[PDB]
Amino acid sequence: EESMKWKKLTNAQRSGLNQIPNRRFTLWWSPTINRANVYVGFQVQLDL
Amino acid sequence: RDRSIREKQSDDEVYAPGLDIESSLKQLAERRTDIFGVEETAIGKKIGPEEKVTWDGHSGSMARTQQAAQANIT
Amino acid sequence: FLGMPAPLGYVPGLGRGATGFTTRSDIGPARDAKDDEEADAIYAALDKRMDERRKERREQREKEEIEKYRMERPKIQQQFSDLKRKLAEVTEEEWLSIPEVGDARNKRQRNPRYEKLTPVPDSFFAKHLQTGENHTS
Amino acid sequence: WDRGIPRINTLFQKDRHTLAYDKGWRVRTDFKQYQVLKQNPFWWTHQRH
Amino acid sequence: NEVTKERTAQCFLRVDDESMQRFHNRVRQILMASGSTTFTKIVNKWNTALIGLMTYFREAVVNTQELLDLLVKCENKIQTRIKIGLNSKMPSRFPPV
Amino acid sequence: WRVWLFFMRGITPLLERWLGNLLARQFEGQRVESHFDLELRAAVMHDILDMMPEGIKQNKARTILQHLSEAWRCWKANIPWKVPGLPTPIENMILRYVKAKADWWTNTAHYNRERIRRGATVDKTVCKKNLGRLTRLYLKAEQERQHNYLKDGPYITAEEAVAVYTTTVHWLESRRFSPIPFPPLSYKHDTKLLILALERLKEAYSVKSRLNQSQREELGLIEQAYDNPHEALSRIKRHLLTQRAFKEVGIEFMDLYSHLVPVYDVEPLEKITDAYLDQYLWYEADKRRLFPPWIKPADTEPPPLLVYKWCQGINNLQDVWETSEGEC
Amino acid sequence: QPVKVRVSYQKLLKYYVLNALKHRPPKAQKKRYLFRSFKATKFFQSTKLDWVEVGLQVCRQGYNMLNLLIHRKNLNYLHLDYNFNLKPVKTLTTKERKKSRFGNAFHLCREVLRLTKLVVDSHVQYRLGNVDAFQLADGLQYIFAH
Amino acid sequence: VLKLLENMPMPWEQIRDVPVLYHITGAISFVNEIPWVIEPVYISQWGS
Amino acid sequence: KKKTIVTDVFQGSMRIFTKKLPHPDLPAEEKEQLLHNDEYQETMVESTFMYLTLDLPTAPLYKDEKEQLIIPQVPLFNILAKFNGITEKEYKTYKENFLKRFQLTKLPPYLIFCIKRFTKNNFFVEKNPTIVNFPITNVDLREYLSEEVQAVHKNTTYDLIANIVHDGKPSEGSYRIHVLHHGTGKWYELQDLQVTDILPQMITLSEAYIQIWKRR
Amino acid sequence: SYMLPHLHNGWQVDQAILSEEDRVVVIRFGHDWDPTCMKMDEVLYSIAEKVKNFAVIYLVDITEVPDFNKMYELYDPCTVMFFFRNKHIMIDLGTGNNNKINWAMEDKQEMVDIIETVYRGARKGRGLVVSPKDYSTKYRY
RNA sequence: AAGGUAAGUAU
Repeated sequence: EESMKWKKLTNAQRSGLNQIPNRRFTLWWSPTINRANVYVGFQVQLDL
Repeated sequence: RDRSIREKQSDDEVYAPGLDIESSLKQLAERRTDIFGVEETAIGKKIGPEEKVTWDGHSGSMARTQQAAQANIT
Repeated sequence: FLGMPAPLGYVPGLGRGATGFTTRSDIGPARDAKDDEEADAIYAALDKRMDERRKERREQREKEEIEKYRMERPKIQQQFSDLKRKLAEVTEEEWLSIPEVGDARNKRQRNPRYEKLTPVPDSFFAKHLQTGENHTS
Repeated sequence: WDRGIPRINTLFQKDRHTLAYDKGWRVRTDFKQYQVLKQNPFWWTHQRH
Repeated sequence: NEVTKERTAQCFLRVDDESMQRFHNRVRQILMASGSTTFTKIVNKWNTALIGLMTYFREAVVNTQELLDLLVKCENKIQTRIKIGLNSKMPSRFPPV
Repeated sequence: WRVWLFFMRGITPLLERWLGNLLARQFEGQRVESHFDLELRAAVMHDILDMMPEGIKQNKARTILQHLSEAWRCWKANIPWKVPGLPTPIENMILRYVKAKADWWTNTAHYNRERIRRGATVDKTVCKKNLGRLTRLYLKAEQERQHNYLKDGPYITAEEAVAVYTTTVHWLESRRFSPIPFPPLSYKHDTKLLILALERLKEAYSVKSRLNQSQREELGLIEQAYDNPHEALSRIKRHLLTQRAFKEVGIEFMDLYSHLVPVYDVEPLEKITDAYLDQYLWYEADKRRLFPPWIKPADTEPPPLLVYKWCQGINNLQDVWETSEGEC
Repeated sequence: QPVKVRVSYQKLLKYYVLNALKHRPPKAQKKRYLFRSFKATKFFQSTKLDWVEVGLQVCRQGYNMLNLLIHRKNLNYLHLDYNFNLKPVKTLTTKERKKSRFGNAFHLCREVLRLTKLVVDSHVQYRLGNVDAFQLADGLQYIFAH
Repeated sequence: VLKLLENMPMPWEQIRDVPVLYHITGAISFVNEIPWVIEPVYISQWGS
Repeated sequence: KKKTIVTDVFQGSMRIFTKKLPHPDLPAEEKEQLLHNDEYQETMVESTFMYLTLDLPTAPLYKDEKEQLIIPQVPLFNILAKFNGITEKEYKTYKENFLKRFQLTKLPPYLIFCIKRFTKNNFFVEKNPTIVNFPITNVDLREYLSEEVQAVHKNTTYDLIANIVHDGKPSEGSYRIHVLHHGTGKWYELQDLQVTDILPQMITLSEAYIQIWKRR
Repeated sequence: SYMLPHLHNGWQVDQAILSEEDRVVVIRFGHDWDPTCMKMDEVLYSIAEKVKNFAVIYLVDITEVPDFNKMYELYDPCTVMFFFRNKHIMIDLGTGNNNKINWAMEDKQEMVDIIETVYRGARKGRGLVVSPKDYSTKYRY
């Protein structure tokens, strides 16, 4: 991810690459963010 | 120069021609009477039988829609 | 191709393998699996009759509102009516003499080369690291 | 250690000799807003000084 | 009074309206320019602005009762921005951890 | 019962129109600011193409719109616009279109700026477009002001300038102020000031960030000056002595959402000289007592401490809080 | 009297004052009458019926109309009961859950027809003999208060 | 919905016959009547 | 009364030829037949005025090729190209355009010129900053009178005696006045309390708004 | 709006979608007079030339061509739809409707990003592409 | 009421 900071990426390609850390943050706090108490509603299980 | 002219010949027309631009402008003016014309109707009205049968996108209705299209030929 | 009539007896959905989609059930006509066209007209005329209560008294007030609004803010086309009238004195040769618009800025501004981004030199990390080291006297 | 307005930290700063020749630094820091395109929340003070 | 060393006057401090408006606009431009931006960067900008304001005034905050509401509203806006980034549907009982 | 009937009389039209347009055979389904420009362009183009004898000259139609762009751009760029081959009626209508669009542009920019100042909830793209419009308007006003100053000469009468200069001369004579000399080639602090100046130029890059060409060029210049301090000092003194013409400096505007703060981008080569000059001037003006204590900030009191000292000075005045004899 | 009834008094006065203040004289009209143009066409007939019978007929007709609206796109995984509660017939998939969405207007119509069903069912219960006339009045009061 | 709810029988009535305008197909049925009442009589009845 | 102190001093008589311009979106044969229908023909209507309103040319809207940001100027006689049979003014209305060419009949002894500034555009009100180029000593309006009334009015020379000038934007602006001392012939400006002696030549280099002229 | 090519019947739309084999066909269903459609069409005209290499933009009048109203649910004032090799491409915009863009976008860069993402995903064979910007909120502050 | 549709081949 750090190697791609300078590889001539388009604006759309670079914008989506600046959201990679968030994908880790959500993973770090997944047991709490992904809860029934905090997100009321139906639940869908992953296909595998 | 050769490769600059080969690509130039193959280039398409991004925008409409003059006739299409003029016709589109007149069609737009025929509806926006708050800009053009004298009388002022609503934004989309042109002022101042047969209904075409169209497929609903369902595989179960392909045959009936096709036959209705065939049955509409005079 | 462009400017070509549609062949007779052609379904725009068919011949292309198109498939529709429904985001909800509240949008679009109900799915379908001469006593009808004479029954829709009855309800349409009924709706028009019910609208006839104030149709003349509200389509007249909106007319005066439109006239009042146009008194202060005229239509855009009328704001160029005199100039549009004066275009009749431009001859065909003069019309052909209209020049094509060019761009003043050169290649370096129109299509600049890619601006490479490079990391900050390591000396900046080093210098930030030097700060915070304090003399003992 | 961390008490005075010119924090006692600054007396032990490694670059305490070059900063003694830095004059008008608060005015310059305030006027930096006309050169950099980012507003400085600590426009009123300098960490080193 | 430096001569009598006695209580003579009393100074009441308050954050000026312009400073509050400047802080609010800074938080607004932090929030609105945060589309394709990491949560950490947004929180860092918010923390920097908040610490700058609070360490500049340090006494005028408590008397400016409007500033307290402004600060908590801005914090709620930042947290809502992060929550919307995590999921489009807002949570009901999001934790502060 | 009657309350729910009164609700019913009001809600009946909604349900009736929602149903009748739902189980019928045929189903039926930021524009304020992007309204007048588009309608004006469409109207002008329609009028021009209508009066155009396009039976032979259809291909000019797109060309016409291009003119309607460049003229507008030429108005937005505050540059002259005079197409030599353009017929006079066509040019007149294009000018009318540009005037109408410019009036709408100015009004929309001011209205959006007032909305943002009040606190209206707006988007980022709207903010950027509005900032661009205000930058163009402010620069046009600044061009007008500079032209007025050049044409109408200095606005300070000779008597006023003489009075100001005499007051300054008398003040300097009273304080016994020795003028700041040119930095000598053997200056005892010629290198410390250069290092201080280069540090300030590198403070903009203290936060780690991706460097573009201009930033890395400036850093290379700073590093070259640091590696050979004496060559840099010689170049600085040469610029101070002989350089009276300078390259253009770019201007942007920091949008604080309540006003616009101008931001100036100077060439790094001139930036080094200006930074060294600033450091030397402030060091000399602090060595001597050029600035009396009442000029702030004074590097010794942070603005909160300035307020504290000001309040203490108020309270410490002789009988300041007395109104027995009506003194105020 | 307690606090809540007093606040009820001020709020009722507030609504009365707002109605009496934001009141404009009715607009002139040509007096087109509905239920008069229905019977002009050959689509409606006139009779006289017990009000409970008409209520049952309207409840059934509204159920039929809502059922027709539910199976609009030939989707049969949403079931409307006779109490006008809309529920899936099974654990519907997420795509089918999206495909079976109705706007606030549909659910508002469903709930108003539910209120009419409640009223008509209370009257039917009274007519059968299950509940007393006083019980029917109290039930109607509870229906309109809750 | 509106026509029958306003023609609701009062607590002092067992059966309330109302005129009905019904669709020829059974699609819909309106209570083609307005509950006209004499106001002193109505108020006295509700007082009773 | 028909002849008060204001009518015989300031009021003059002017003739207007109001011709209705046909709508452009009409057939040429239909256009000419509408013109023949007497609906779109000139109608001479006499009138009386207390002052003559003078329209100014629109601002250049662009920098000049050589001298960038040149102040716009117009000679007075170009502004006074109005009120004659030769020239026409297409007055546009939200309903239809009209062709109204004017023709002076009786010149008042004291003629007031009101220069049209503070024009309300489609979005706000803006002042036309065009500098009026007029003489302050001698003019002649004999070319601005019809041949029938030229014999009646043997005098057509007017001298500027009073001038109003507006400084600043229409949102907030000051009104200065230059007055010609009839006894001495000198020009004095007075902005409220302030009174100064401006040279007569420097009078014409101002954004004039209202002027008063004397035929002597 | 009046500069972009126009398709006048359902067969022309069919051929336009079928003809392009290496470019994404961008079709705006709507009306020229609709203000939302004018904003969308002026943005498309602004980016029409820049996306020439990997996109072709057409305009279809739904009143004149109601041929796809039923299947594509073309009932919003404006609609932008992407096709690739005769295959409708869905975009995870975050608006709940992945099948189309049914609002006017102000910035011309966002539309370029959407077209670029659609082209990448479709050339990779995907039928759904996640947009670089989440449109569940207009980011108004 | 929603902003919670993996997409892809195969019949």
